[PDB]
Amino acid sequence: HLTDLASYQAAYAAGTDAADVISDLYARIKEDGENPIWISLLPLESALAMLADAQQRKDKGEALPLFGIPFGVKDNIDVAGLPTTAGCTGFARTPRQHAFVVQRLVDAGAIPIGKTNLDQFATGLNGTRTPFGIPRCVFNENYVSGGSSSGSAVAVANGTVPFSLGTDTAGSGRIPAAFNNLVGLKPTKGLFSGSGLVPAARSLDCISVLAHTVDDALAVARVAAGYDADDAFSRKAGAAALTEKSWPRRFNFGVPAAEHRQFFGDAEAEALFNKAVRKLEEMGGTCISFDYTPFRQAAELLYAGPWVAERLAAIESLADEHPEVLHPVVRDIILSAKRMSAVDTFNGIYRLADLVRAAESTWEKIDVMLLPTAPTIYTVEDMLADPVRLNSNLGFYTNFVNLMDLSAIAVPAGFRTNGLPFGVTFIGRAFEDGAIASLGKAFVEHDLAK
Amino acid sequence: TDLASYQAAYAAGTDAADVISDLYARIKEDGENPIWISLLPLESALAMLADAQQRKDKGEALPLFGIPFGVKDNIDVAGLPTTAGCTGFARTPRQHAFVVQRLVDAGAIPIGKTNLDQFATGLNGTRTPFGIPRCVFNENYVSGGSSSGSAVAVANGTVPFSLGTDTAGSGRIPAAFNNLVGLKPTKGLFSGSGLVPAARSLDCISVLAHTVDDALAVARVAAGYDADDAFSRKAGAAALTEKSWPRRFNFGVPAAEHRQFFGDAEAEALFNKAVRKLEEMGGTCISFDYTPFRQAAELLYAGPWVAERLAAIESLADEHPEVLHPVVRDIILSAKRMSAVDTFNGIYRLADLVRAAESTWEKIDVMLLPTAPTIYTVEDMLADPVRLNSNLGFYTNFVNLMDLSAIAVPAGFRTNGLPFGVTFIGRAFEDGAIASLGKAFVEH
Repeated sequence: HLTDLASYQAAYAAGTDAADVISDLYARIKEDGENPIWISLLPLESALAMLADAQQRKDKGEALPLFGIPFGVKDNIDVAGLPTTAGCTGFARTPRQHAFVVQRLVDAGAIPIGKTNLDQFATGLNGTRTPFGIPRCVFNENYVSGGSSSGSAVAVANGTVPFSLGTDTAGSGRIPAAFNNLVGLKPTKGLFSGSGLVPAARSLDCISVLAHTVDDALAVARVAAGYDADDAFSRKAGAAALTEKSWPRRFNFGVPAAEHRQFFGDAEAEALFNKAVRKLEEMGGTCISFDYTPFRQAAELLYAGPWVAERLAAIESLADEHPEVLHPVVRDIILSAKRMSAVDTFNGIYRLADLVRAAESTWEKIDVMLLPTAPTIYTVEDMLADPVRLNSNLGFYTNFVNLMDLSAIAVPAGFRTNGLPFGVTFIGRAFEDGAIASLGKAFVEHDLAK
Repeated sequence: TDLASYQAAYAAGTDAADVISDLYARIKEDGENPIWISLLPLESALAMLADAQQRKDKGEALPLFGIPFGVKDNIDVAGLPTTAGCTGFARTPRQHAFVVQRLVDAGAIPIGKTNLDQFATGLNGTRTPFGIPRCVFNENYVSGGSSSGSAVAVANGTVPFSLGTDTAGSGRIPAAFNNLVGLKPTKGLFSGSGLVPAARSLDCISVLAHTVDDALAVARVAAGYDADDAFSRKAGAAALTEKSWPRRFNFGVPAAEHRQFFGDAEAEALFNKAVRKLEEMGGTCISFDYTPFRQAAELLYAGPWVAERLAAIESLADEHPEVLHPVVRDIILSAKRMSAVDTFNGIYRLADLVRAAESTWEKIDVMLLPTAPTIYTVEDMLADPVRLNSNLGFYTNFVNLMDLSAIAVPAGFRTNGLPFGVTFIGRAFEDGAIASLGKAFVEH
């Protein structure tokens, strides 16, 4: 059975035939359901055609680092031939071209099998806010998949695909990783192009990577990353930003003061986080305590501040003319921006800038920040019953990252007694993606039998 | 007149206390208004000077010892009210603004507060209830600028420098009209603490002087990181270092077909002289599409950034709109109708324009523009106060939005004696570089 990239690379080297792997994969999805993990699938014939084109180019000696690798794509991102519903039964647009990032992956030989489910318009951190059926934690169907990038995460964790693309604004590229024992690479803003992505908050959005390991996540990120002159929020990076680097024998890492950490009654998660702190200490880290307040306050501006208006801006016309196709919880949130003024926005911007300035005190004393990815997980039923508050709780340690222009990577940090996984997130400054990935990888692999 | 003339006089043995007392006398024997809103009492000034003297006597470093300056009345000076050109804006600060503090620390003495376009909203100087300051080269014409009295007070010989502010072009227009140098520093190079904001994300305290050296001398003292100002940035070392320019360089000028002088033929010809002169200094003139720069400039007042002004004075606009100058009032209160969605769409639009503009920056080392395309009479401006003012902003209003450095320097005179200025524009933190070129332009 095929799991990670290496397992596909080994199979192809041993002579397998990618066309059989893909046909088998499609078959396996058919005997199961499409929903709730998949909103649509690239027809088998188009997939095999895309593969044949890749084959021909490989045969001409072209370099194809992701040859014959199937992947899922969150349905807010364009794939040519498939509608981009973005988890909404009335947004009907079918793009002529691949999104800039998908194009680079297909250029490297990868094959996008289909579009994955999500919280509608990427507004949510749990995965229940969809009309296409509710995706579920792979470790227990009763619990939420997480994330916004819900189906993208499940499709990797259940073994269907070795990677997938998510997006991350508030934490949608990380929450679902944590709940499904995956790696979630959230690149620095502008490292990945936003062309062919239906925006949520355009100034904050990042297409993101979901995989089983950091190497795989990195392998994909290197291909996906790159400057897109047509995307005004695209930035230039280079090999420097996603390069792996060995960490010095001693370093500093920041953790919010133990006494004020927020786990919303989840004692096991608290203890598992403490394990993670120790483990990093044993790898040479000195734990620096800091006051989380300014980070919390900034995180709060995403939904309790004017940035909600970026979502309304992105779908203004649809919210005005056809509010009925919006998921009711998503609707109320997005339409609440109607009451936010230009003055409110700039005061939010001034406030944010003050919080960034306060936060510099912490960054000056650390090389990386370590947070729980999600403080606790919830059941589907509990989330449906309390869909705003419980969702906001999941965003306690995520929602400030893009606002403050940071890099993040979410990695596994073990399991609860009941089998449900728990994840931590390493956070660095802009363009420190490779650095933090390197530490995250060393963390996963200490003390990990090969 | 200039700094050197004070440094020479003090070296030759003149007492600063007599220079200051004489200066105060000269202001009294003439008018306070329309150039000055407030005057630091003579006794407080002399006291501040004595404190400087004591420190100099203990061997202290004081590069601006005994130099008087004016301060635009949107900037805090301890002891004096900060009116911002408003008769009902109460605010008398405990402390000097961060920038003013650094200047006092270097031995300078702020004589008083200068007149302005109310809440720094205007590029001409008529939008005030404290009397209308005038072009020194002809009373019939506008002083310019927003930083109106700060410019007149320097050009009229009263003080060797002054502080202005610049959001749309208020640190440059008045320089151009009064044959002065206007140094607009990169955003965040100077602290914004103790400044009444106009557009907080764009505002820059600015320097007005007779020469680039003087402007630079002041800027070096004023510049610096202020941890309490969330928009303050670290630059230091070179950012204000004066190199000298290579034998050959590229400079950008907007395409002849899109240049805009609003019927002022003499200004057009004087700009052409300025282009030729820079060519003769080794510059290759690169033509570029002004499009995105014009479009970005337009977002300042035709876009959501007007809302930064309303945010800054929201309480006063809500409770006491009557103390606002009527033209300023209508502009600022129009932001009431701008939404959060409008703002982010403006931000997205701006980012596209910045991206288009990179094509030009990639081809040039510096941009050269007319500072002001023309100049107007006070009468004409009063009669058409929105449109004619907007015209003055044609080549200025994009600079802060696009995060640029600028220095406005003289470029000669019209047949009728009215001066004309150009502005050198560079990227963020290229302040020293551009100043160096501007200086070489004024001289060779």
